[PDB]
Amino acid sequence: TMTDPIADMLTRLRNANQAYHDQTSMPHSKIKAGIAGILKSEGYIADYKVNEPKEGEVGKTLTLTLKYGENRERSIAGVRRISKPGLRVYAKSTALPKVLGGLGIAIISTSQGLLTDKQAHEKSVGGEVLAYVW
Amino acid sequence: PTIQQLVRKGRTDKISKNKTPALKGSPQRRGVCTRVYTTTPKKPNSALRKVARVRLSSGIEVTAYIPGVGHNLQEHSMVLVRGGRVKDLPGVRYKIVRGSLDTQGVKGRKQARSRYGAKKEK
RNA sequence: UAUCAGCUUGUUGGUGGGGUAGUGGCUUACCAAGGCUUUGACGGGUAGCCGGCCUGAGAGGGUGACCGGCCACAUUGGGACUGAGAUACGGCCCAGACUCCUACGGGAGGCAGCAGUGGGGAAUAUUGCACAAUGGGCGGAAGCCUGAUGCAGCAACGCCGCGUGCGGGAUGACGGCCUUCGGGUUGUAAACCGCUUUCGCCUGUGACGAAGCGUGAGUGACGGUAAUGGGUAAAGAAGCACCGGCUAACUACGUGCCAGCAGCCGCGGUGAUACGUAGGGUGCGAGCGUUGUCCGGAUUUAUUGGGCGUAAAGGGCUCGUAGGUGGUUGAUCGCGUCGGAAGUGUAAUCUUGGGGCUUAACCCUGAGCGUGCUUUCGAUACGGGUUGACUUGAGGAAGGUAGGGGAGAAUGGAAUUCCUGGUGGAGCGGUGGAAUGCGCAGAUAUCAGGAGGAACACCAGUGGCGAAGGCGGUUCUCUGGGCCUUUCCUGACGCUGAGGAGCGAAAGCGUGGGGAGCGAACAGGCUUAGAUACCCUGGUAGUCCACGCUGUAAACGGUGGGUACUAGGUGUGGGGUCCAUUCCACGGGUUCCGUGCCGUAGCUAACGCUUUAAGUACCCCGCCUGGGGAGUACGGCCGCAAGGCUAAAACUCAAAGGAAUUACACACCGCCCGUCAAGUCAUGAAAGUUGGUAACACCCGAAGCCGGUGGCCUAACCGUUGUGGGGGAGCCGUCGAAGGUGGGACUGGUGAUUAGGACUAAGUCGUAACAAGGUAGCCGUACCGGAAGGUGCGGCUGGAUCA
RNA sequence: AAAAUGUUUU
Ligand SMILES: [Mg+2]
Ligand SMILES: [Mg+2]
Ligand SMILES: [Mg+2]
Ligand SMILES: [Mg+2]
Ligand SMILES: [Mg+2]
Ligand SMILES: [Mg+2]
Ligand SMILES: [Mg+2]
Ligand SMILES: [Mg+2]
Ligand SMILES: [Mg+2]
Ligand SMILES: [Mg+2]
Ligand SMILES: [Mg+2]
Ligand SMILES: [Mg+2]
Ligand SMILES: [Mg+2]
Ligand SMILES: [Mg+2]
Ligand SMILES: [Mg+2]
Ligand SMILES: [Mg+2]
Ligand SMILES: [Mg+2]
Ligand SMILES: [Mg+2]
Ligand SMILES: [Mg+2]
Ligand SMILES: [Mg+2]
Ligand SMILES: [Mg+2]
Ligand SMILES: [Mg+2]
Ligand SMILES: [Mg+2]
Ligand SMILES: [Mg+2]
Ligand SMILES: [Mg+2]
Ligand SMILES: [Mg+2]
Ligand SMILES: [Mg+2]
Ligand SMILES: [Mg+2]
Ligand SMILES: [Mg+2]
Ligand SMILES: [Mg+2]
Ligand SMILES: [Mg+2]
Ligand SMILES: [Mg+2]
Ligand SMILES: [Mg+2]
Ligand SMILES: [Mg+2]
Ligand SMILES: [Mg+2]
Ligand SMILES: [Mg+2]
Ligand SMILES: [Mg+2]
Ligand SMILES: [Mg+2]
Ligand SMILES: [Mg+2]
Ligand SMILES: [Mg+2]
Ligand SMILES: [Mg+2]
Ligand SMILES: [Mg+2]
Ligand SMILES: [Mg+2]
Ligand SMILES: [Mg+2]
Ligand SMILES: [Mg+2]
Ligand SMILES: [Mg+2]
Ligand SMILES: [Mg+2]
Ligand SMILES: [Mg+2]
Ligand SMILES: [Mg+2]
Ligand SMILES: [Mg+2]
Ligand SMILES: [Mg+2]
Ligand SMILES: [Mg+2]
Ligand SMILES: [Mg+2]
Ligand SMILES: [Mg+2]
Ligand SMILES: [Mg+2]
Ligand SMILES: [Mg+2]
Repeated sequence: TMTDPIADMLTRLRNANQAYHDQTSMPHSKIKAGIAGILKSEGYIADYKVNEPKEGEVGKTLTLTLKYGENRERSIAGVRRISKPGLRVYAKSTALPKVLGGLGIAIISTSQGLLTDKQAHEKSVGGEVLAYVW
Repeated sequence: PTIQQLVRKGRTDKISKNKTPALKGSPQRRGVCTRVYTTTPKKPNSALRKVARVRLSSGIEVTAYIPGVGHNLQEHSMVLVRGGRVKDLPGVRYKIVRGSLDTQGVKGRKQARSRYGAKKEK
C-alpha cells in the first residue's frame, strides 16, 4: 500500500518530467500543496492548482503544470526524497544541506512551515529534510 | 538491505586471515634447525631450494627458506626466523635471517649486503 | 558467542527486629511466590575503562605506551584490627606454596617502590647525583625525611636541527667502464687556485633557573654545563636500498631451469636491462632496508556508500506472532524534531592567534573544539501520543459469474494382459543385424464369452484454475478461492512479517490391501578389446488404494510480497455496459480483471527486460561478500530408516565465474572425469589414554567478627570497705579459607586402526562431460556397479529434431 | 548402429 505520499509526488513529478508531459495530477494533501507552491516559487514548475473533486467526487486533486524551455529543455534536473518513512532525516540550523553546490534547493519542513534551505539558513531554523529538488 | 534489517542485524566484516601464525605476534623468532635439506620448486620453475625444518621457540615447527648463494647451517643450528613467503614452494612461509645467530652472511655479496648479512669489506 | 535456552529460593516483594556513617535481603524471623529472559537471561571467550593515539575526505576502523582521570591489585586464599580515612605495597592474624636461620625446641621473609640479578624473550637502560627547584610528611621554628621530583648515565628507539665544505677551474687529464675503436662516460668530478671555520678536537670566559631559602654567615645537584672569545686543519666526519612493469633509475661480464631472484605478474633452458659481479644511474641520507602489526587503497559489510534473471545472492509456497511501516483531515499534547539561555564537558592533547628557546622539534599563553548530557524558556511544519471526523485503501452485504481448485462416493467406454471356447497351422516375436524367448503339448493370428487392474483418445492449445507443489472420463454430494456491478454497509480495520506453524512433484519408509500395463534391482541374448551400458527377451520392489512418515527437486520466470507512476501496437480468457439492424445474435465500441507477443522512454557488462519491468519510487522480509575444502566435519534438533535442517576450521589456488566476439583457442592429435598405485601436507573417526578449567553436593574446619557462656583472673567504678559492678583469659555456637571424599559438566594433547580432502611422476584403468560428445545434459530420490558412471520415477531447458 | 586414446622439450 501507499507508504510515502511525498515520495509518490516526487516520483510522479520525475516520471512526468522525464516523459515530457505538460501536466501531472495526484491526490491532494496539505504538505503536497506546500511543496508544489515552493516549487513554483523557486521556478521548477510552471504552475500548480488544487481542484475540487468532480470525477471521483471524493477528494481534492493537486495538478502541477511543468515548464520546458526553448528546444524542449527540462526545467527540473532531478528530484530526490531524503526523509524516508523507513529512516527520517533532520538537519540543524548549522548543518543544513547544500544541493548541487547550492544551485539546487533542499526542501526542509521547519517549525515555521515549509522553507527552502536558503530561507531556513536565513531564519536559523532547522527541521526535517524532505527533498533535494534541483 | 532495509534500514530495519541493518538495525536488527548489522554488517560484519571479513575475517582478515593471518599469514604467519608461528611467529605469534613477533617480528622474528628464534629456533633450532631440526632438519636441513633441499626441496624441488613447484612447476613451472626447477631448482634445489634450500630449506630447513625449524623448531621455533613458540613451540611450533615450520619450514624456512635459506636465501643467498651459500649455506653453513646444519643440524641443531640456532637460527633467527622472520616472515616471508616463497611463492614457488608450497608450505614455506618463513625465511632465515642471514648474519644472525649461527647462520652467517653470504660469502661473496657486494650488492644488497644488508639483506644477506654481509659485513662491508674495505 | 545461540554449535550457550532456560536462570534464580535470600532468590523477588512485604512486615517486625538487628546492624551500619548511611539507604538496602545488608542481616534475621515470619508471610507471600515472585524476579530475569529470543529486544538474548544464564553460560563460554576475550578485556582494566577513559581523556587520548594511529589511520581516514569524512563516516568509520584499529588501539588504551609516555602524560592525565577513575578502578582493581601488592607471594596465593581468607580475615579483621587500629584509625577521620584501609585492596592497609615497604602493618597484623590464619592457611597454602616458596626462600632463609636454627643448638631441631623453634624462628624470619615477600622489588608489580628505585637501581640491580637470574630467567623467559626477536627485544627494552645505571646497583648514578642532589634535596638547589617544585610537591609531600612531622616541628612553634631553625630543621629533619622524601629512589616523589629535579637531574645525570645508557641505547639512532622516535621527532627536530646541523655538519661532512664554498667559489673558480677544459687541457674536458689519467684510471676504471663501455664502444660502432670514431669515441662516449664517470666529470668541474679530480688535479690545480683562492677562500670560510658551524660541529668535532685544543684553550679562555662563564650563566639563568633563587623576587627561593637562611636570624645571619651563607646557599645550584645539574656544572666549568649552556652560551661565548681564541686556535687547528678542507681537515676528524656517508652510508643504505634500488634500477623488467606497477616504480624514479641500464649496460657489460659470469652463469646456463644450474646457481639463484620474487610483493604480484613472473625471471633463469646460451645475446638474462629480473640471478652474481662491475661501471653508470635513481631514491633517500645518519640513516637505509627487511620482518611484524594496524589503518588506507577495499564502495572488498556499501549509514555516508553495494547488491541478488544468467556473475556469489529471492526462503519451495502460504498463513501468521513479536517487530518495522501507515490514506485525507479538525482539535490538542509538545515525547521525537527545531531554536535560545544557564550549567557541565579539568588539565594535557588537537585546531588556531600571539610569545619564548639562535631556527625547528619542543615549551608557554589566549581562543576554539570538547561533536554530548542535564536544567529551563520558546516554535508546532513533520513523526508519534490522545481524541473526532472522511471514504478513495481494505473488508462485508445484495445481485451477476468463469473454471482440469479440492475432498468423497458411485459409475462409463476403448485398449492391454490373463482365462474359457471356436477356427486354423508354422512360425511368432524382435533388431542396425541378430539371438535369448515363445510355438505342432497348436503359438502368432482370428471370433465369442468372462475376469481384473490401471490410465482417461477426441474435446485439449496459442487455453482455464490453484499460494506453491500441482489440477483433464461422466454423474451426484460436500467445500475453497477468484472476477464484475451501480447503488448499500463498516470507516484505515492496511502492508509486510524474524522465530513458529501448516501445505509441499517424484522417489523413499511403515502397516494392510491390490497388482493389468510399465519397470530400478536381477537373469539371459546381442554389441564390444571389455559392456557391471546403450539395444532385445524376461522380470521383483515400486507405480495403485487406505492410513501415517519423510519434507527434498533445474520446488525455475533461476526474477519475495504490497503500492504508485512512466509510449504504443496486437492476439486471447472472464464479468459488465452501449450502439445500429435485430427487438436474438452477427457486429462494432467502452469499462474492470487476467493472460501472451511486438515495442518507446528508461535500465543492463552484455544477453536482454520494458505497464505482467530486470524502468522511476516508498514500505517490510529472505539472502550474497573469491574459487575449492563444503552444505563436509564436530555439536544439536527432526526421522522407523534413508537422510533432512542448522553449520565451521585447518589447508590450498590466483584465479573461479557472467555475457558476448572471432567447457576447444597448444585450437578434436583439443579439452576433460573418477577409481587404483606412490609420495607429501593439513584434517575427521576411533578401544582408549593423558591433562586442564569452572563449579556443585557432603565431611572436617584455622584466623576472625558476631552471639553465648566464664566456677578462673581482675589497679580506676561503687561499697553494708566481708565486696559488688564492669572487664579479661578460657570455653561453646553460627558463619568461615584451605583440605578431604564423591559424582557430573566443559575442554587440550595423544591414540593402534580408519576416513575422506589438497598437492605432486611426464604411473595404471577406462572415456563420464564439452559437438546430437556419439544413449541430449542436469535436479531430487532410489537401487546397482573396479572407477568414471548405469538404470527407474518425477522435474528443468541452462537441449534439439521437425514446424 | 556401436567405433577408445594423444606424458616431461626449451
Ligand atoms: Mg526491614
Ligand atoms: Mg587481563
Ligand atoms: Mg576500546
Ligand atoms: Mg597512567
Ligand atoms: Mg575504627
Ligand atoms: Mg603500609
Ligand atoms: Mg599506597
Ligand atoms: Mg616491597
Ligand atoms: Mg625494579
Ligand atoms: Mg634470553
Ligand atoms: Mg619544601
Ligand atoms: Mg622553613
Ligand atoms: Mg632516609
Ligand atoms: Mg621507469
Ligand atoms: Mg650473459
Ligand atoms: Mg572500507
Ligand atoms: Mg590491506
Ligand atoms: Mg559488489
Ligand atoms: Mg528486489
Ligand atoms: Mg548464480
Ligand atoms: Mg520463488
Ligand atoms: Mg525450508
Ligand atoms: Mg502487527
Ligand atoms: Mg500519516
Ligand atoms: Mg494538525
Ligand atoms: Mg594549549
Ligand atoms: Mg620564535
Ligand atoms: Mg579540555
Ligand atoms: Mg497522531
Ligand atoms: Mg455471492
Ligand atoms: Mg481417497
Ligand atoms: Mg492431444
Ligand atoms: Mg502457453
Ligand atoms: Mg458513516
Ligand atoms: Mg518449517
Ligand atoms: Mg509417491
Ligand atoms: Mg508402500
Ligand atoms: Mg506391502
Ligand atoms: Mg530391459
Ligand atoms: Mg516445478
Ligand atoms: Mg534457489
Ligand atoms: Mg515473503
Ligand atoms: Mg516489487
Ligand atoms: Mg493486461
Ligand atoms: Mg538487474
Ligand atoms: Mg549434512
Ligand atoms: Mg579427534
Ligand atoms: Mg563447619
Ligand atoms: Mg566474644
Ligand atoms: Mg562479672
Ligand atoms: Mg570458634
Ligand atoms: Mg573450599
Ligand atoms: Mg592415528
Ligand atoms: Mg563419452
Ligand atoms: Mg552422452
Ligand atoms: Mg544396471
